Amino acid sequence: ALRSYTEIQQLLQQGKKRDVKNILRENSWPINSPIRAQLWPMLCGQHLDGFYWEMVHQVFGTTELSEKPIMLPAFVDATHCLPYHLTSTGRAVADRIVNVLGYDCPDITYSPVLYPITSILLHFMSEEEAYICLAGLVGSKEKVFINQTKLQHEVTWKTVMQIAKKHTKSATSYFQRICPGLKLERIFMDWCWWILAGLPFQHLVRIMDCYFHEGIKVLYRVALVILNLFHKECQSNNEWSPDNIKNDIGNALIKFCKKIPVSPAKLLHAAFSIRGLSTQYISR
Ligand SMILES: O=P(O)(O)O[C@@H]1[C@H](O)[C@H](O)[C@@H](OP(=O)(O)O)[C@H](OP(=O)(O)O)[C@H]1O
Repeated sequence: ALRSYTEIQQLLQQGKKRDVKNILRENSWPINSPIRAQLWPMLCGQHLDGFYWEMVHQVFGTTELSEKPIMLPAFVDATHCLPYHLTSTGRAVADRIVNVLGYDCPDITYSPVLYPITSILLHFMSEEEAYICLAGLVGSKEKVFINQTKLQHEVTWKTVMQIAKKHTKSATSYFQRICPGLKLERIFMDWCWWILAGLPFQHLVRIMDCYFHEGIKVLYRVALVILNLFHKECQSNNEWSPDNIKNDIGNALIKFCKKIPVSPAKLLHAAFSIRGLSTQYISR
């Protein structure tokens, strides 16, 4: 039997965050489960009743959703406004949310992650609830969820690079070998896109479950796992032989993720097996 929303909400009010953290890690609620409509707005909230629509009005002058394609704020990665399974109306709603966010949060200058997440939220809750999740995450003062400046963006992928150099040293050494002269920076600049634009939606959802509770470290972990799985795969295999991937390891990783050979649960099992990732270690 799987855990339920009200169970977790109780534990949360009591303050058993490790218990909640572990439930989220091990409970693989199906893709259709109604729990996320309730589970996710709470998780995001843990870190104004009609405030959203006020913002909506001030920007667009109306509550009514446009059919005209909406112009996105410059902080979005135009190449990565990943819609996933959102309908045409779903995308238009996403466009409205990020416009509102850009309007109310002027310090967000570069956040290629913000739109893909907005789309994910919209798969399980309403437009206003998605917003309130996002504003919670972005405004988090302790935990980090969504990078908002280009400086933060680059410190982050450099951090991930540093972590990968030790925890998946074989994979990175393997990259340098098959591709001499290659600077690993070019590869890790796109680390989040392995997850957000590679892994199947099914895998993303389970990842979001833990991510909305723990933060960006969950994403760090999954990045390591993908790198290990990709190196293992490269050792004996169809298309991921050195000759086909040396040309572009970058999208070789993306292609590999789209056809990732492990279940969401087996993927998540590896990530949390990884030890030593102290929060102030990654600050060093
Ligand atoms: O014991 P290990 O093997 O070193 O593993 C980590 C360690 O226990 C830290 O206390 C903790 O980091 P922080 O509490 O400082 O974030 C992290 O929690 P986590 O699994 O929730 O990330 C653990 O994974």
